[PDB]
Amino acid sequence: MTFEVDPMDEPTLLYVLFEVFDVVRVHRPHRGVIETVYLRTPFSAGNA
Amino acid sequence: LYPIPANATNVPISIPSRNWAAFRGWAFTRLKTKETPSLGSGYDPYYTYS
Amino acid sequence: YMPTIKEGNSRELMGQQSMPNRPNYIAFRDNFIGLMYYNSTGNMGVLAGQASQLNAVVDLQDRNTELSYQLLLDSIGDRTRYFSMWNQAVDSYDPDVRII
Amino acid sequence: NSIRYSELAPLFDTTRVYLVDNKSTDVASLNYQNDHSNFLTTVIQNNDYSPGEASTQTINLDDRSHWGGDLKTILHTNMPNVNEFMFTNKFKARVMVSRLPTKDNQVELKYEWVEFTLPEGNYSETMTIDLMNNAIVEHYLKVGRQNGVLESDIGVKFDTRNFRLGFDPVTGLVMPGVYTNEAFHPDIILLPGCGVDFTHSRLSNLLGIRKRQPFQEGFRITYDDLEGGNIPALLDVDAYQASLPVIKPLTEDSKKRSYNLISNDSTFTQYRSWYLAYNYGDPQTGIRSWTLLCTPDVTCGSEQVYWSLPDMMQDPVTFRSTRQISNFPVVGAELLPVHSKSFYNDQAVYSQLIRQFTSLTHVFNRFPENQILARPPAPTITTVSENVPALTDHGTLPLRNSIGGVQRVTITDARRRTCPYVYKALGIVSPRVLSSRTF
Repeated sequence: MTFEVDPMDEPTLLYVLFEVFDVVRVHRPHRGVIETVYLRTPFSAGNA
Repeated sequence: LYPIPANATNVPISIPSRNWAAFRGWAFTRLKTKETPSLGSGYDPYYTYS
Repeated sequence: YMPTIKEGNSRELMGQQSMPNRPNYIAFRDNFIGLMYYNSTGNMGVLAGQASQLNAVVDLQDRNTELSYQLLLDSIGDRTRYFSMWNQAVDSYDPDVRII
Repeated sequence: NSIRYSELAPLFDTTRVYLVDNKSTDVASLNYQNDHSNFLTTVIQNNDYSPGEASTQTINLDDRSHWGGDLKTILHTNMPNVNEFMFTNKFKARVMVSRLPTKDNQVELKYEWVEFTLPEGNYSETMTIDLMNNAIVEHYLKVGRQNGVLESDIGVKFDTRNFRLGFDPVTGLVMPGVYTNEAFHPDIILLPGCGVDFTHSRLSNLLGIRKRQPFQEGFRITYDDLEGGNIPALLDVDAYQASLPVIKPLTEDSKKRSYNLISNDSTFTQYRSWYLAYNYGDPQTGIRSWTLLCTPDVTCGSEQVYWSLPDMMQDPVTFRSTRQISNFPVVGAELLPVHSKSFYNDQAVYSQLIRQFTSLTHVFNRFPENQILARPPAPTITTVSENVPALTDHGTLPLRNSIGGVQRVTITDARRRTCPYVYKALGIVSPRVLSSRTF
């Protein structure tokens, strides 16, 4: 991606929201046990 | 967060190579480095802004 | 306006003129942004079982949990209303001050 | 078998994942307040992204298997002898504060336990005892002499020699009239009402004075505790040959610094010695009953360090999963790499005499005419602390089935805190299958 911005006399940033599917599935199979499986995509990270 | 130098115009970014399955779209806004703290740490010492 | 650099009292210090200081509102942020370590992977919070050693909060760096809650309150309800318990008072400039 | 990574092909068993502190600088936004003991490093090491953009991705071991990693760690420190962190600069010692007279024909002595701090640095055991004797005089030059306490009654003196080699038991004095200039062991020298306190200190391990029962709290050595260890007085050899048979215990010096004798008609001084009460006192009830003679050990003890990888190792038995910076689940124990290497020269006292002429200053050689308050002899058997690297094998450790990209390495002290003097940490984990988790 190639952006063109107006010039500013200050160090500025660029905040791009790459919209993903940041999804949790919480599984509590026993009493006192909580175990989640995470998945996000395209920026892939999680248990799935 | 991509850095833009002072008085810069062309900002080329590059996501290197990823599986883009189920991509949804973009949304972007220019921020300032002065007004954006470096999150991830217990304390940002280079952040003199409130 | 200081007419004379000398700190001692003189006739010229009857002409010194006073201006009020700029109004500075220091408060907690809207929806208590900044109190909680979200998305800091070194200060990541825990919700797990007491005997279970597996954390159910696997928080990442490039997630923005604060902005995900600011945009959530916009859609699920009115945002011009003030809720003091979560300190839910949205940042809002005056429309006659920004755009003259 | 699959050690599957998301952005590449699924590898199979026995890969290597690396936890290096150099890549904890590649992601510097996480660790602005983290040393090389406790730090957040990355593991992913995919060269497509950035030094820091690949940190969020995970390494998923398979959930069907129970995984075990062969931990191999490289540790290297630069720890000085005298430092604030390992409690080797502080020692408490009760000293004589003020010698002031009362109304009629009575003097009253004021005492106070004063905290004595050493300059931080890597020293020998000759110069540290010179610094430990310097802190007694620095309190004397600041608090002591401004009230009126004399030079003869400076309380605590850290010496390294024997005061009972010229001792003739028929006469009761030291026959050469000068104590020997050879060093045997570091002892302490006290006066009535003064003592030391090595409870929160660790220079007790430097003087070679350890407890016979170390598991009780508190370690103070008092004038009352050193019973039977009076330093014998010196024979007046200038008068023993002037009338040659007269026998006189020596009372003063060339500068009239009087030896503290217990009376006018005695052969012992008021100066005690830890070395004399240990070897020549009572073995049943004396200081030998609860102290111990040691190698002087310029490392000041070798504690252990505790490796802990909380975000990829499963916690061992009876360890609770917690995120406290002082308390992590320990996955590997290791000795601190500061070894103590020996050293021997027979000219260690003669090299100390050149050391005064080279330094050109009498700071360490204050009181040169007084025999007890003279500079201690350097020992012929010293010790040299060496920082050695330590590649160790922590064996197979059970792994968490989903390893995140950012991983914490914490090198924890024996008192459960982070060591500032670690500057090289490198963990190497080899994941392999231990047993199946599903039938």
